[PDB]
Amino acid sequence: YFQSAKLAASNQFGIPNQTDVFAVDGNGSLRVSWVVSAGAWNGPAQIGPAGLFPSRAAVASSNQFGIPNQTDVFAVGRDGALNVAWVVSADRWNGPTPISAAGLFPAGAAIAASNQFGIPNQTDVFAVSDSGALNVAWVVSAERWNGPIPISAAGHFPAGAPLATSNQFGIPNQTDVFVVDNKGALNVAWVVGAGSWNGPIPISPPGLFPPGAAVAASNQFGIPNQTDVFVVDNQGALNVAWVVGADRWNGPVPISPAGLFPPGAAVAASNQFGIPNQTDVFAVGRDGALRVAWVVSAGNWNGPVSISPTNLFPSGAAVAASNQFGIPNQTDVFAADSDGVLHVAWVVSAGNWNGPISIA
Repeated sequence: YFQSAKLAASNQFGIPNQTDVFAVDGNGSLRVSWVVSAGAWNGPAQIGPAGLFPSRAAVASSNQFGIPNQTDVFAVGRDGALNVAWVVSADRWNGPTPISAAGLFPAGAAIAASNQFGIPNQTDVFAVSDSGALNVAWVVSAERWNGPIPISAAGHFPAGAPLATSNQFGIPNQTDVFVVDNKGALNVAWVVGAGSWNGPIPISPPGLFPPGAAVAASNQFGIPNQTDVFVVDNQGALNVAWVVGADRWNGPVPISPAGLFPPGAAVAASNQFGIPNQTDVFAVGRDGALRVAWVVSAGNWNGPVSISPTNLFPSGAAVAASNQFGIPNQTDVFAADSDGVLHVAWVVSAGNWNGPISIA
Protein backbone atom coordinates (compact mmCIF):
# COMPACT_ATOMS: atom_id res chain seq x y z
CA TYR A 1 0.00 0.00 0.00
CA PHE A 2 2.93 2.46 0.49
CA GLN A 3 3.77 4.33 -2.69
CA SER A 4 7.09 2.54 -3.00
CA ALA A 5 9.23 2.33 -6.14
CA LYS A 6 7.65 -0.47 -8.11
CA LEU A 7 9.69 0.40 -11.20
CA ALA A 8 13.46 0.78 -11.40
CA ALA A 9 15.43 2.03 -14.38
CA SER A 10 19.12 1.32 -14.97
CA ASN A 11 21.82 1.10 -17.62
CA GLN A 12 22.55 -2.61 -18.24
CA PHE A 13 26.16 -2.03 -17.13
CA GLY A 14 28.52 -3.24 -19.80
CA ILE A 15 26.15 -2.43 -22.65
CA PRO A 16 26.64 1.40 -22.77
CA ASN A 17 23.60 2.12 -24.97
CA GLN A 18 21.11 -0.12 -23.18
CA THR A 19 18.43 1.00 -20.72
CA ASP A 20 16.56 -1.52 -18.62
CA VAL A 21 13.27 -0.95 -16.64
CA PHE A 22 12.50 -3.60 -13.94
CA ALA A 23 9.02 -4.36 -12.56
CA VAL A 24 7.20 -7.20 -10.89
CA ASP A 25 4.20 -8.47 -12.78
CA GLY A 26 0.85 -9.82 -11.40
CA ASN A 27 2.19 -13.37 -11.59
CA GLY A 28 4.84 -12.38 -8.99
CA SER A 29 7.76 -12.67 -11.33
CA LEU A 30 10.41 -10.09 -11.88
CA ARG A 31 10.47 -8.64 -15.41
CA VAL A 32 12.61 -6.36 -17.52
CA SER A 33 11.90 -4.13 -20.47
CA TRP A 34 14.87 -2.76 -22.46
CA VAL A 35 15.90 -0.57 -25.36
CA VAL A 36 19.18 0.08 -27.16
CA SER A 37 19.93 3.69 -28.24
CA ALA A 38 16.82 5.12 -30.09
CA GLY A 39 15.57 1.64 -31.15
CA ALA A 40 12.48 -0.36 -30.21
CA TRP A 41 11.48 -1.35 -26.68
CA ASN A 42 11.61 -5.05 -25.91
CA GLY A 43 9.79 -7.11 -23.24
CA PRO A 44 8.69 -7.34 -20.56
CA ALA A 45 10.82 -10.49 -20.27
CA GLN A 46 10.63 -12.72 -17.15
CA ILE A 47 13.58 -13.03 -14.82
CA GLY A 48 13.42 -16.20 -12.76
CA PRO A 49 10.45 -18.25 -11.60
CA ALA A 50 6.84 -17.17 -11.26
CA GLY A 51 5.28 -16.39 -7.90
CA LEU A 52 8.54 -15.54 -6.08
CA PHE A 53 7.27 -12.01 -5.20
CA PRO A 54 4.04 -10.42 -4.25
CA SER A 55 2.54 -8.73 -7.26
CA ARG A 56 3.77 -5.14 -7.39
CA ALA A 57 6.56 -5.76 -4.90
CA ALA A 58 9.00 -2.83 -4.88
CA VAL A 59 12.31 -3.15 -6.87
CA ALA A 60 15.69 -1.52 -6.93
CA SER A 61 18.67 -1.72 -9.18
CA SER A 62 22.40 -0.88 -9.11
CA ASN A 63 25.76 -1.60 -10.72
CA GLN A 64 27.64 -4.09 -8.53
CA PHE A 65 30.44 -1.58 -7.71
CA GLY A 66 33.81 -2.93 -8.68
CA ILE A 67 32.32 -5.22 -11.41
CA PRO A 68 31.81 -2.71 -14.32
CA ASN A 69 29.77 -5.14 -16.41
CA GLN A 70 27.29 -6.39 -13.76
CA THR A 71 23.73 -5.07 -13.06
CA ASP A 72 21.91 -6.18 -9.87
CA VAL A 73 18.20 -6.07 -9.23
CA PHE A 74 16.70 -6.35 -5.76
CA ALA A 75 13.29 -7.33 -4.40
CA VAL A 76 11.86 -9.01 -1.29
CA GLY A 77 10.10 -12.26 -1.91
CA ARG A 78 6.87 -13.60 -0.57
CA ASP A 79 8.81 -15.24 2.26
CA GLY A 80 10.38 -12.02 3.49
CA ALA A 81 13.90 -12.63 2.17
CA LEU A 82 15.80 -10.00 0.21
CA ASN A 83 16.83 -11.36 -3.21
CA VAL A 84 19.25 -10.30 -5.87
CA ALA A 85 19.18 -11.10 -9.58
CA TRP A 86 22.08 -10.08 -11.77
CA VAL A 87 23.33 -10.12 -15.33
CA VAL A 88 26.78 -9.70 -16.81
CA SER A 89 27.05 -7.77 -20.10
CA ALA A 90 24.49 -9.41 -22.46
CA ASP A 91 24.38 -12.90 -20.94
CA ARG A 92 21.27 -14.59 -19.46
CA TRP A 93 19.99 -13.57 -16.04
CA ASN A 94 21.02 -15.22 -12.80
CA GLY A 95 18.74 -15.58 -9.76
CA PRO A 96 16.82 -14.19 -8.08
CA THR A 97 18.80 -15.67 -5.17
CA PRO A 98 18.21 -14.84 -1.46
CA ILE A 99 20.71 -12.62 0.35
CA SER A 100 18.87 -12.60 3.69
CA ALA A 101 17.12 -15.09 5.83
CA ALA A 102 13.41 -15.46 5.26
CA GLY A 103 11.00 -13.54 7.44
CA LEU A 104 13.26 -10.47 7.82
CA PHE A 105 11.39 -7.93 5.66
CA PRO A 106 7.78 -7.54 4.71
CA ALA A 107 7.00 -9.17 1.43
CA GLY A 108 7.69 -6.76 -1.44
CA ALA A 109 9.43 -4.24 0.94
CA ALA A 110 10.83 -1.03 -0.48
CA ILE A 111 14.55 -1.18 -1.24
CA ALA A 112 17.28 1.26 -2.19
CA ALA A 113 20.81 0.54 -3.34
CA SER A 114 23.93 2.66 -3.61
CA ASN A 115 27.70 2.66 -3.74
CA GLN A 116 29.09 3.21 -0.30
CA PHE A 117 30.86 6.45 -1.34
CA GLY A 118 34.60 6.37 -0.65
CA ILE A 119 34.66 2.60 -1.13
CA PRO A 120 34.61 2.27 -4.88
CA ASN A 121 34.00 -1.52 -4.94
CA GLN A 122 31.25 -1.67 -2.34
CA THR A 123 27.46 -1.93 -2.99
CA ASP A 124 24.99 -1.29 -0.17
CA VAL A 125 21.32 -2.40 -0.17
CA PHE A 126 18.90 -0.83 2.36
CA ALA A 127 15.38 -1.78 3.56
CA VAL A 128 13.47 -1.56 6.80
CA SER A 129 12.90 -4.89 8.49
CA ASP A 130 9.78 -6.25 10.03
CA SER A 131 11.04 -4.95 13.40
CA GLY A 132 11.12 -1.34 12.09
CA ALA A 133 14.89 -1.11 11.94
CA LEU A 134 16.77 0.19 8.99
CA ASN A 135 19.01 -2.57 7.70
CA VAL A 136 21.96 -2.68 5.20
CA ALA A 137 23.39 -5.57 3.30
CA TRP A 138 26.59 -5.07 1.29
CA VAL A 139 29.07 -6.69 -1.09
CA VAL A 140 32.61 -5.98 -2.03
CA SER A 141 33.49 -6.77 -5.70
CA ALA A 142 32.79 -10.41 -6.46
CA GLU A 143 32.94 -11.58 -2.87
CA ARG A 144 29.99 -13.00 -1.04
CA TRP A 145 27.22 -10.84 0.41
CA ASN A 146 27.27 -9.63 4.00
CA GLY A 147 24.39 -8.70 6.33
CA PRO A 148 21.75 -7.48 6.40
CA ILE A 149 22.52 -5.84 9.76
CA PRO A 150 20.50 -3.25 11.63
CA ILE A 151 21.66 0.32 11.53
CA SER A 152 18.92 1.94 13.50
CA ALA A 153 17.08 0.94 16.59
CA ALA A 154 14.05 -1.32 16.14
CA GLY A 155 10.64 0.31 15.94
CA HIS A 156 11.95 3.47 14.31
CA PHE A 157 10.39 3.31 10.78
CA PRO A 158 7.41 1.50 9.28
CA ALA A 159 8.33 -1.98 8.19
CA GLY A 160 9.16 -1.98 4.50
CA ALA A 161 8.93 1.90 4.34
CA PRO A 162 10.07 3.65 1.11
CA LEU A 163 13.56 5.00 1.32
CA ALA A 164 16.18 6.75 -0.77
CA THR A 165 19.97 6.90 -0.81
CA SER A 166 22.50 9.43 -2.10
CA ASN A 167 25.98 10.65 -1.74
CA GLN A 168 25.99 13.78 0.46
CA PHE A 169 27.34 15.83 -2.42
CA GLY A 170 30.42 17.72 -1.48
CA ILE A 171 31.53 15.05 0.96
CA PRO A 172 33.16 12.44 -1.19
CA ASN A 173 33.17 9.67 1.33
CA GLN A 174 29.59 10.10 2.75
CA THR A 175 26.55 8.03 2.04
CA ASP A 176 23.01 9.11 3.21
CA VAL A 177 19.79 7.14 3.64
CA PHE A 178 16.42 8.91 3.90
CA VAL A 179 13.23 7.49 5.38
CA VAL A 180 10.13 8.97 7.13
CA ASP A 181 9.89 7.76 10.73
CA ASN A 182 6.80 6.50 12.58
CA LYS A 183 6.07 10.03 13.79
CA GLY A 184 5.98 11.56 10.29
CA ALA A 185 9.37 13.28 10.29
CA LEU A 186 11.83 12.87 7.49
CA ASN A 187 15.05 11.28 8.85
CA VAL A 188 18.61 10.81 7.57
CA ALA A 189 21.21 8.25 8.55
CA TRP A 190 24.74 8.44 7.17
CA VAL A 191 28.17 6.82 7.11
CA VAL A 192 31.58 8.47 6.40
CA GLY A 193 34.18 6.10 4.58
CA ALA A 194 34.52 2.51 6.07
CA GLY A 195 33.27 3.93 9.32
CA SER A 196 30.21 3.34 11.48
CA TRP A 197 26.69 4.48 10.80
CA ASN A 198 25.33 7.64 12.36
CA GLY A 199 21.63 8.68 12.98
CA PRO A 200 18.94 8.25 12.07
CA ILE A 201 17.88 11.75 13.17
CA PRO A 202 14.92 13.82 12.21
CA ILE A 203 15.42 16.57 9.59
CA SER A 204 11.83 17.81 9.58
CA PRO A 205 9.18 18.33 12.18
CA PRO A 206 7.06 15.34 13.08
CA GLY A 207 3.51 15.04 11.69
CA LEU A 208 4.44 16.55 8.32
CA PHE A 209 4.72 13.41 6.11
CA PRO A 210 2.61 10.25 6.32
CA PRO A 211 4.43 7.20 7.60
CA GLY A 212 5.25 5.21 4.49
CA ALA A 213 5.81 8.33 2.40
CA ALA A 214 7.80 7.88 -0.74
CA VAL A 215 11.20 9.70 -0.82
CA ALA A 216 13.65 10.52 -3.56
CA ALA A 217 17.06 12.15 -3.48
CA SER A 218 19.40 13.78 -6.01
CA ASN A 219 22.22 16.18 -6.38
CA GLN A 220 20.87 19.63 -7.25
CA PHE A 221 22.70 19.49 -10.56
CA GLY A 222 25.02 22.41 -11.08
CA ILE A 223 25.59 22.76 -7.28
CA PRO A 224 28.27 20.23 -6.53
CA ASN A 225 27.76 20.33 -2.83
CA GLN A 226 24.04 20.26 -2.52
CA THR A 227 21.80 17.19 -1.91
CA ASP A 228 18.03 17.53 -2.35
CA VAL A 229 15.38 15.21 -0.79
CA PHE A 230 11.81 15.17 -2.08
CA VAL A 231 8.66 14.02 -0.26
CA VAL A 232 4.98 14.96 -0.48
CA ASP A 233 3.43 16.22 2.80
CA ASN A 234 0.12 15.56 4.43
CA GLN A 235 -1.29 18.74 2.79
CA GLY A 236 -0.50 17.31 -0.65
CA ALA A 237 2.37 19.70 -1.37
CA LEU A 238 5.63 18.49 -2.91
CA ASN A 239 8.47 19.50 -0.58
CA VAL A 240 12.26 19.68 -0.88
CA ALA A 241 14.76 19.49 2.00
CA TRP A 242 18.48 20.13 1.17
CA VAL A 243 21.91 20.04 2.70
CA VAL A 244 25.08 21.75 1.73
CA GLY A 245 28.46 20.36 2.60
CA ALA A 246 28.74 19.34 6.17
CA ASP A 247 26.44 22.27 7.17
CA ARG A 248 23.01 21.79 8.75
CA TRP A 249 19.85 20.82 6.91
CA ASN A 250 17.42 23.14 5.30
CA GLY A 251 13.67 22.74 4.74
CA PRO A 252 11.62 20.90 4.02
CA VAL A 253 9.84 23.67 2.14
CA PRO A 254 6.97 23.35 -0.32
CA ILE A 255 7.73 23.60 -3.99
CA SER A 256 4.11 23.19 -5.07
CA PRO A 257 0.76 24.41 -3.78
CA ALA A 258 -1.14 22.23 -1.41
CA GLY A 259 -3.51 19.56 -2.60
CA LEU A 260 -1.89 18.68 -5.84
CA PHE A 261 -0.54 15.21 -4.93
CA PRO A 262 -1.69 12.50 -2.57
CA PRO A 263 0.26 12.61 0.69
CA GLY A 264 3.39 10.45 0.32
CA ALA A 265 3.01 10.21 -3.47
CA ALA A 266 5.81 8.33 -5.29
CA VAL A 267 8.59 10.66 -6.40
CA ALA A 268 11.62 10.41 -8.64
CA ALA A 269 14.41 12.78 -9.44
CA SER A 270 16.94 13.10 -12.29
CA ASN A 271 19.23 15.44 -14.16
CA GLN A 272 17.52 16.64 -17.33
CA PHE A 273 20.21 15.17 -19.55
CA GLY A 274 21.81 17.60 -21.90
CA ILE A 275 21.23 20.42 -19.35
CA PRO A 276 24.13 19.98 -16.92
CA ASN A 277 22.60 22.29 -14.32
CA GLN A 278 18.98 21.21 -14.26
CA THR A 279 17.27 18.89 -11.77
CA ASP A 280 13.85 17.45 -12.39
CA VAL A 281 11.44 15.89 -9.97
CA PHE A 282 8.43 13.82 -11.00
CA ALA A 283 5.23 12.63 -9.42
CA VAL A 284 1.67 11.87 -10.35
CA GLY A 285 -1.06 14.16 -9.08
CA ARG A 286 -4.38 13.28 -7.50
CA ASP A 287 -5.83 13.90 -11.02
CA GLY A 288 -3.76 11.07 -12.48
CA ALA A 289 -1.51 13.35 -14.49
CA LEU A 290 2.27 13.00 -14.38
CA ARG A 291 4.03 16.26 -13.34
CA VAL A 292 7.50 17.68 -13.45
CA ALA A 293 9.07 20.43 -11.39
CA TRP A 294 12.59 21.64 -12.07
CA VAL A 295 15.37 23.95 -10.99
CA VAL A 296 18.38 25.39 -12.80
CA SER A 297 21.59 25.89 -10.69
CA ALA A 298 20.69 27.89 -7.61
CA GLY A 299 17.55 29.36 -9.23
CA ASN A 300 14.05 29.24 -8.02
CA TRP A 301 11.94 26.20 -8.72
CA ASN A 302 9.67 26.05 -11.78
CA GLY A 303 6.42 24.15 -11.95
CA PRO A 304 4.96 21.72 -11.31
CA VAL A 305 3.67 21.37 -14.81
CA SER A 306 1.51 18.53 -16.13
CA ILE A 307 3.20 16.33 -18.72
CA SER A 308 0.42 13.85 -19.35
CA PRO A 309 -3.37 13.63 -19.59
CA THR A 310 -5.41 13.35 -16.47
CA ASN A 311 -6.48 9.90 -15.30
CA LEU A 312 -3.58 8.23 -17.11
CA PHE A 313 -1.78 6.91 -14.06
CA PRO A 314 -3.07 6.00 -10.67
CA SER A 315 -2.84 8.92 -8.25
CA GLY A 316 0.58 9.02 -6.67
CA ALA A 317 1.79 6.09 -8.87
CA ALA A 318 5.34 4.84 -8.93
CA VAL A 319 7.71 6.77 -11.15
CA ALA A 320 11.28 6.17 -12.30
CA ALA A 321 13.58 8.31 -14.43
CA SER A 322 16.80 7.61 -16.35
CA ASN A 323 18.89 8.78 -19.23
CA GLN A 324 18.00 6.75 -22.29
CA PHE A 325 21.48 5.27 -22.57
CA GLY A 326 23.05 6.01 -25.96
CA ILE A 327 21.09 9.21 -26.33
CA PRO A 328 23.14 11.51 -24.16
CA ASN A 329 20.57 14.39 -24.14
CA GLN A 330 17.45 12.32 -23.51
CA THR A 331 15.63 11.93 -20.14
CA ASP A 332 12.97 9.22 -19.83
CA VAL A 333 10.31 9.09 -17.06
CA PHE A 334 8.42 5.84 -16.56
CA ALA A 335 5.14 4.95 -14.94
CA ALA A 336 2.51 2.16 -15.34
CA ASP A 337 -1.14 2.50 -16.05
CA SER A 338 -4.07 0.84 -14.20
CA ASP A 339 -3.44 -2.36 -16.18
CA GLY A 340 0.29 -2.51 -15.37
CA VAL A 341 1.35 -1.40 -18.86
CA LEU A 342 4.65 0.57 -18.88
CA HIS A 343 4.61 4.06 -20.31
CA VAL A 344 7.45 6.55 -21.05
CA ALA A 345 7.56 10.31 -21.50
CA TRP A 346 10.83 11.88 -22.62
CA VAL A 347 12.57 15.14 -23.37
CA VAL A 348 15.70 16.00 -25.32
CA SER A 349 17.90 18.81 -23.78
CA ALA A 350 15.65 21.96 -23.36
CA GLY A 351 13.01 20.65 -25.81
CA ASN A 352 9.38 19.86 -25.26
CA TRP A 353 8.12 16.82 -23.36
CA ASN A 354 6.99 13.95 -25.59
CA GLY A 355 4.43 11.28 -24.77
CA PRO A 356 3.68 9.51 -22.64
CA ILE A 357 3.49 6.55 -25.00
CA SER A 358 2.81 2.92 -24.10
CA ILE A 359 5.79 0.63 -24.49
CA ALA A 360 6.97 -2.98 -24.20
